Amino acid sequence: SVPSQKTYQGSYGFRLGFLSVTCTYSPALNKLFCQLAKTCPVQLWVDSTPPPGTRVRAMAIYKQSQRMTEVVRRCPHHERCSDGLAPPQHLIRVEGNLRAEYLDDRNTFRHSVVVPYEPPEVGSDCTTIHYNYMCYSSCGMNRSPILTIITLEDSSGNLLGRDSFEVRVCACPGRDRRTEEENLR
Ligand SMILES: [Zn+2]
Repeated sequence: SVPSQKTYQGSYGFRLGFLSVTCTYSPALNKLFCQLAKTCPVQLWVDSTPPPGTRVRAMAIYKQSQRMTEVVRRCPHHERCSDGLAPPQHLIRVEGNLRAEYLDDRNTFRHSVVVPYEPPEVGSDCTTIHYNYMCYSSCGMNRSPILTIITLEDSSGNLLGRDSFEVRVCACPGRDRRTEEENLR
């Protein structure tokens, strides 16, 4: 099957916000450009605070319809390049969170990383999670565009909110964003 990518703010008004160049986001393209394994700050914005026990899941899928049913995973080379937490096959790793869970779906084999939802920190109206992408789009992905889907869920896995963004992991993010944005125009 294919995970839904439909935007859903839900009851809590959930949506994402974003911040040489290691990571840069294009609102026009709803696309994040980042370097391999570097810190990617993704902000969680809500209108009302979800309950304790709420969880935040990140999962990658292929954007192109002809490859949507495929599981996004690291190429063989990058499975060997680690924190000893993220399974080597996982594309998305969370940095700086002691409670990251790395999961593999029983039936779909899709990977995801989950962390507990935390209310915004002082000096901020949002919660920031630091993600790292462990394989280049050109590797595996082999130049195919991927989407990262972030879902806000309750403790039993029920959907509370969903948002998503395209991602390109590349050596020169700033330059590639510029290229794709200029092309858009
Ligand atoms: Zn790779």
